[PDB]
Amino acid sequence: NLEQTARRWLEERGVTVEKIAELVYYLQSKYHPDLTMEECIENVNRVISKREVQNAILTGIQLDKLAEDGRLDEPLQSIIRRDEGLYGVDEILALSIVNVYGSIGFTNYGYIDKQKPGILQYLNDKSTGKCNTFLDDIVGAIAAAASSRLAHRA
Amino acid sequence: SNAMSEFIMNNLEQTARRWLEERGVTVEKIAELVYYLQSKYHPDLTMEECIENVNRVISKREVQNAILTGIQLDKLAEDGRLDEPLQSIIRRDEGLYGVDEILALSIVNVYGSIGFTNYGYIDKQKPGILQYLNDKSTGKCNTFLDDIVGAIAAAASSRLAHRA
Amino acid sequence: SNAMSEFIMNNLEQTARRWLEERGVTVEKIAELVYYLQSKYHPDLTMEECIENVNRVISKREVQNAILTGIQLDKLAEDGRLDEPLQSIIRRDEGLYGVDEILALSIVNVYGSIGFTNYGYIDKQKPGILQYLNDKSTGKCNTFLDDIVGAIAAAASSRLAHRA
Amino acid sequence: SEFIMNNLEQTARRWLEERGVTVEKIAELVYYLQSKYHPDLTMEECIENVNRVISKREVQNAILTGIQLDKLAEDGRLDEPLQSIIRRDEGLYGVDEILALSIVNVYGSIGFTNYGYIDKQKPGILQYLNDKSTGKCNTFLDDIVGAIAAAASSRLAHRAA
Repeated sequence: NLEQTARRWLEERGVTVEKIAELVYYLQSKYHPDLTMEECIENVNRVISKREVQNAILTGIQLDKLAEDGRLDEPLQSIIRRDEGLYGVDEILALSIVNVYGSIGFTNYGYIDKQKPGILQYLNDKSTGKCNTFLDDIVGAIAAAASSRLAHRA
Repeated sequence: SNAMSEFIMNNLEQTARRWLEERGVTVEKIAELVYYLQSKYHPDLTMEECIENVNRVISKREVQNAILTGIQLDKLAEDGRLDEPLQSIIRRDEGLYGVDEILALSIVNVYGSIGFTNYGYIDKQKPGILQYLNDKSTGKCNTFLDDIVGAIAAAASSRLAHRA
Repeated sequence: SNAMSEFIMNNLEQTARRWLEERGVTVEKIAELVYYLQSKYHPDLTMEECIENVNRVISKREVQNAILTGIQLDKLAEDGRLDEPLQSIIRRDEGLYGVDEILALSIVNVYGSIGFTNYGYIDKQKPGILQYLNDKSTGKCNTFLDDIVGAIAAAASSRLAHRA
Repeated sequence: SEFIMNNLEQTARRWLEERGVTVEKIAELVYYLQSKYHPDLTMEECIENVNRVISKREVQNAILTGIQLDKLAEDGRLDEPLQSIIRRDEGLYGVDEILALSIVNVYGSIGFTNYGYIDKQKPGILQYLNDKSTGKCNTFLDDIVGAIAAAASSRLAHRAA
C-alpha cells in the first residue's frame, strides 16, 4: 500500500518520476553519454520502490502540505513554512533517502541541493504560494539515490 | 524576515522544554536514563552531573528542531488529524517505519558516533520513562518521543564521556 | 585499468567471507546472533533462514567494503604496524574512537534504521562470538570486527523482519 | 579506561600538514563557500572555524584514520584487494565518503550542501589532493578536507545568528 501512495503523493504536488529522472540524467550525463532517458527512469523507479524512501516521502510531503495549510503549532509552523536555513529535519529525511544506495551518492545530493537544476529550481517555490521545504530535499535526494544505483549496475 | 528568522531560530529551547513536560518527559527522568548508562563507568557520577549534560544536548537547535517535529507528528497522529496512510502507520508505531529512528539519530550524532550503541541499547531495554512512552495502553501516542528521549539520553552520555 | 576495476568491485564477497573466517568468524556464528535477536518472536525460526539472511547482507558491496577496511585495521593494530597514536587507539579500543561504529552503521543502514536499535543492543550484551571478539586477552585486536559482526547480524535481523 | 586520550587536535594538525594541508589552505575553502554570503568575512574568521572543527575528537579520529590508510596504500602496505581499491580510489568503494560525512555531521546538516559543492569545484589544495598523478594517495584526505571545509562553513553560519 506504499510503493503506490508514494507516486500519487509525489504527483499530487507536482513531481513526476520523469523530472526526477531528468535530474539523474544530469548527474551522470557527462559520465554515461551512452544511455537512455529510460534507463534513468527505472533507477528512479527502483529508488521510489524501496520502503525506507517511501516511508519518508509520505512523512516529508505530509509536513509540507500540513505547513502550507498550516495546522502546525508554532514555532514549528513558521520554521517549516519559511524553509529556515538552520532547520535541517528536512535534509535528514533527504539523507536517509540518499543513504539507501550508500555513501557513493552523497556529494551528489549536496550539489543539486545547492545548485538546484530542473524542477528542484521550481520546488524552491518561486512564490508558488506552495510549501516545498521538504520535497525539494527528498526529490534531489531520490535523484542522487538513483545516480548511486545507476553506477551499481553498470 | 532576515531578523525574524534569527529570532525564531534562537528561541526554540524553552518551547521544546515545555512540550517535553507536556508529553510527560522531565529533563530529570532523561538524566535518570543517563545515570543508567554512565553509572557503571562512574561510581562518583552525580545525578546533577547528568542533568547538566541533558540540558546541554537540549540547548542545541538541531535537537530542538528534532524535538519539535517529533512531538508535532506524535500529536496529530494522536488527534487523528494526519492524512492516510501516514496517520495509521505512525499511530500504530509499526516496526517497518524508520523515520522515528532517523530523527533520533540526528540527535545522537550531535555528540558523535560513540553514542550509537547506547542509543539502540536503551531503545530496546526501555528503562525509566521509556517504559511509559512505549506503553500503548496509556492511550497516548509516543511513536517519535520515546526514541528521542532515548537518543537525548545517549547523546548526553556521549557528551558526558567526551568530558571525563 | 577500468575493466580491472569492474572485475574487482564485483568480486569482493568471498574475500570478505574468508577474511571473516581468518579472524575467527563464521557465517554460522553471525547467524546465531540473528537467531538471538529474532527467536523470541519466531520460535519456529530455523538456523537456515538465519544464514540465508546473513549471506544476503554480506552480498552487499557496502558491507564488503566495511568488512575489508575494518579487519585490515584490526590486523594492522594487532601487528603494531599503525602509527601512534592511532596504533594505541585501535589496539586499545580507545573509548572516544567511533570510526568502528561509523563503519558498522554503514552496514546497518544497508537495511534501514530499524536495525539500528538492535545493533546497539547486541553491541552491548555481546552474546555469541561477540563475547570472544571483545575478550581483550586473546592478544587479538577486534576493535572493528566486533562492531561489524554486530552490524551484520543486525542488518540480517532487519532483513528477516522486513520479510516476515 | 583507555578513553584516556585527551585532545588530539595538535596531532591531527601535523598529520594534515605532513600531507601538504594547512589549516590556512582549508580556511581558504571556507572563505570560498561563505565569502559570498557574508560581507566583510575575514580569513581570520575562516581559520577560527576551521580550527574549532579540527579541535573536535570526532573529526580528529576521522583524520588519523583516513590519512593512515592513504599512507599505507601509497607505500603498498595494505592487503590485496583493499590495497588496490584504496590506492586506485575506486569510486564504488565509499568508506572514505563515510569518514567525511562523519566530519560534516559534527556541525549539523547544513554542511551536506557545501561538502558536495566544494567537492565538485575542487578549489585550492583540492586540486593538488585530487590530482592522481603526483604519486601520492589522497583517496581519504580528499573527502576529509572537503568535509572539514563544509563543517567549518556550517559552523560559521550557526555562529552568525
